[PDB]
Amino acid sequence: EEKEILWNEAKAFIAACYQELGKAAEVKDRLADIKSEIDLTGSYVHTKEELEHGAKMAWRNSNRCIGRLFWNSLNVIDRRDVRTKEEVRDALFHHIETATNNGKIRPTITIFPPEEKGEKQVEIWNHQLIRYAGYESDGERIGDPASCSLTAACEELGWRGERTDFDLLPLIFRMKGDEQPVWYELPRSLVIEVPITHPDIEAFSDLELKWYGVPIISDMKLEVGGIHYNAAPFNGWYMGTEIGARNLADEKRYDKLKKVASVIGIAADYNTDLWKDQALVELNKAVLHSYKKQGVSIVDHHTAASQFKRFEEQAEEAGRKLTGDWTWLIPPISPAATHIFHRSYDNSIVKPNYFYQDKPYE
Amino acid sequence: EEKEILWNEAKAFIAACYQELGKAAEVKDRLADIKSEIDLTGSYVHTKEELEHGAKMAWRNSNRCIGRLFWNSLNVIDRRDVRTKEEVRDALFHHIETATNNGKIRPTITIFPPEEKGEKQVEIWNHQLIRYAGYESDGERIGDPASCSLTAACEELGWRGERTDFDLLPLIFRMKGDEQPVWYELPRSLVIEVPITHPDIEAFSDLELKWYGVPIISDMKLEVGGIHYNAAPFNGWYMGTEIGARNLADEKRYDKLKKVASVIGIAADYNTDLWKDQALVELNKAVLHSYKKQGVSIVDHHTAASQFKRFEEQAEEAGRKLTGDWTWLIPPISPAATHIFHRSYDNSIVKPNYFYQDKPYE
Ligand code: HEM
Ligand code: HEM
Ligand SMILES: Nc1ccc2ccc(CCNCCc3cccc(F)c3)cc2n1
Ligand SMILES: Nc1ccc2ccc(CCNCCc3cccc(F)c3)cc2n1
Ligand SMILES: C[C@H](O)[C@H](O)[C@H]1CNc2nc(N)[nH]c(=O)c2N1
Ligand SMILES: C[C@H](O)[C@H](O)[C@H]1CNc2nc(N)[nH]c(=O)c2N1
Ligand SMILES: [Cl-]
Ligand SMILES: [Cl-]
Repeated sequence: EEKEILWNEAKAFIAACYQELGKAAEVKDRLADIKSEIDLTGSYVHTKEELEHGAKMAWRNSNRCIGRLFWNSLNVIDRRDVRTKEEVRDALFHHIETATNNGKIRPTITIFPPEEKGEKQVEIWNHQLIRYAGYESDGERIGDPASCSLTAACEELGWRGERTDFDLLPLIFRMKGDEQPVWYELPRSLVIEVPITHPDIEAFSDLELKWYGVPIISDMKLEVGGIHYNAAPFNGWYMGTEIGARNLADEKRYDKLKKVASVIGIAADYNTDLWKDQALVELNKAVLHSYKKQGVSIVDHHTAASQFKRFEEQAEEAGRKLTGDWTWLIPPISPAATHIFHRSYDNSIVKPNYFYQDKPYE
Repeated sequence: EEKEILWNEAKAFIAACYQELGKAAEVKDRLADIKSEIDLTGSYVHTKEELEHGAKMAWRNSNRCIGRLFWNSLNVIDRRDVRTKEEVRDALFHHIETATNNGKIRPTITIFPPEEKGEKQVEIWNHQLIRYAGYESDGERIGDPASCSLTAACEELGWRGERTDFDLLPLIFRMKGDEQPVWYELPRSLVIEVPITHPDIEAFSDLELKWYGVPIISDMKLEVGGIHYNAAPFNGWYMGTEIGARNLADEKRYDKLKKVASVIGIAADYNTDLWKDQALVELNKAVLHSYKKQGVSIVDHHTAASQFKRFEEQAEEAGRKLTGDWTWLIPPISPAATHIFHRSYDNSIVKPNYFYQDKPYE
């Protein structure tokens, strides 16, 4: 009965994948092999080529992602061979190093062994491989509030954060058969961070803001042809607004706009002064300037949207339907200055794709 | 068969309206009267109380409107008595005067006789009662491009614009029985305009921008209990972003951001400088400042969103379902700085409501 769902997903993915790779004549034989393998084993194993193209298709199909123009150049690392926690750890360290690439970020995914009977082989607890801790007790808020529950779970396991506003969380994951996850402190030499300064307001450095170089999302499930790769961290480079208009700006995150207004020398008293808007613009200029000055890849929302327009044009030319989530594609500052705001998108879900999955803590 | 649809809409509206007005015991008798009236005449006539509350309910139910907190104070002018084009003209002139109210804008609707057999009694061609003309010929663009087709239709009728960037279109409407609409130049004494200046950048006035004081939307159909009031112009006061982030900023409108960047002294060369964002913020500050300085009502998007939060809270307390269109409620600048961006809304259509209808020209 589950062999049923699997086989159907397999037929659809292999046909599509092989068409795209110019291997259409190999489909019959490959599906025959797949069919025996499911019958006998309950599952099937992707070839390296299928897995690579599958991860790339999954990015291409991610409705909420504005960065999809570059789907075909995703660097896919096949780590289906790992069996021990040390191998998982070192694969994760390697992903950070190779993705970071001295600042010239390479969009990369590392793919771990997939679920078997819906049994995870490896279960990653981090939201991103590099992320700051958050604390709150006695009204006192420190660090990143979005990290509060994982931070508390880490401190249940014997880790202790220094309680700066920018503590790096350890890697934390659980192996099949183990009751508890293990954790490993990140080697600081692997983690690039960028201090936030402003191109012409010298006092901006008084805020002592920084952010990390590479967002490596590690809690989503990659699904390809019926196979569920629950552990498959991936990364791009940041779009500036993610950091300047959300991470550093949201009231439920670092909540810095009032402090930004003060250092740029404007009053934060009247809604009609649009001081939040002005502060947002200067904070976002600072983030882009700072990443560029440090030689870490980043894209601004205008350039990103113009890349996405090319992705739309490419989809049409290739004869593929385009799907998108308008509510996530529009950037959180000046959305009406992008073409995205002025058209609509079909939010249908197409596989292969990346999906949310339940948190193992909380 | 149409008596069927009408009667059903009537039952639902009268029951709801009368509950809200504390008149629930009068429903049976009123519906009885309505039922005879439909049988004998094919339609029914709203009482002044029903029409007033109906227009207010229609505003309350307008999913795309952020200004709905004030739905219950709408000033409803009943002009179902008009029969001649001079009466229509003078009703429209009066609406402008009373809505404008020397700058202290009163949200107002003037309701004209409704459709009969789906036959319009009065057909208004203007999109808004006050709006600028637009022209394009030989690559030359003048005025408001969104007004190009109505401008051309007006010039078919013997009107001629001066071809400034801010020509006021005449009122234009057609009476039942007439083959062509008539047009009337707006008396300039009735129309408040606001020159756009900046609170601290003196050169901003070099752009010679202005906008009109009151948006009076005149091409939507009000539907109340099965009755179709196709001619029922209404107005609020502006939210600043409508003017500063869209009318004056959109590339397909006045397209002023490059000129704004120049007068505020920033380069418009690099996407990473966020010059469009900075220009948008200063243009939007200027619009709010200018309206305030002239004593014409206006609201900024932050205050508007906080009013809308109160509307949401009021709906819950009153036990009413809330409906909304997230894609229109978020403002076009700093949307993530409003609570609207961070929740979702049910976009279901509830009547009474305002609806689009087909243009009579083009
Ligand atoms: C190359 C640079 C990239 C840029 C600039 C980019 C940009 C973005 C942005 C701005 C978002 C919205 C995030 C948010 O608001 O939380 C996003 C969402 C997303 N991106 Fe990309 N992206 C890139 C690469 C990638 C890659 C390599 C993948 C996967 C292979 C990916 C998959 C996704 C997915 C799945 C989401 C949606 C996440 C969710 O629903 O929570 N992106 N992207
Ligand atoms: C009192 C001040 C008001 C403010 C500040 C306000 C604000 C707004 C804004 C900003 C929009 C979006 C417009 C756009 O992007 O084109 C809007 C839409 C709308 N408003 Fe309001 N509004 C107000 C009063 C009213 C009144 C009095 C009515 C009717 C009685 C009304 C009915 C609507 C409708 C129907 C729409 C949607 C129009 C469409 O779909 O094209 N509003 N409002
Ligand atoms: N620049 C990029 C590249 C790839 C990305 C891939 C995924 C994402 C989504 C990250 N945010 C998901 C929503 C979320 C989850 C958990 C906490 C939050 F604050 C927000 C962002 C990306 N940004
Ligand atoms: N401030 C207000 C108050 C009431 C309003 C009622 C309705 C509207 C919608 C006006 N715009 C409709 C969309 C449209 C139509 C025609 C040309 C355009 F450029 C845009 C705006 C309002 N703004
Ligand atoms: C409620 C709302 O739809 C939702 O919280 C979204 C809106 N659009 C977004 N878009 C992006 N890119 N990221 C987000 O976190 C959100 N939040
Ligand atoms: C395509 C897109 O959904 C659409 O053009 C909308 C987006 N949201 C909007 N929201 C408002 N308030 N006004 C508009 O004109 C638009 N344009
Ligand atoms: Cl992030
Ligand atoms: Cl307008």
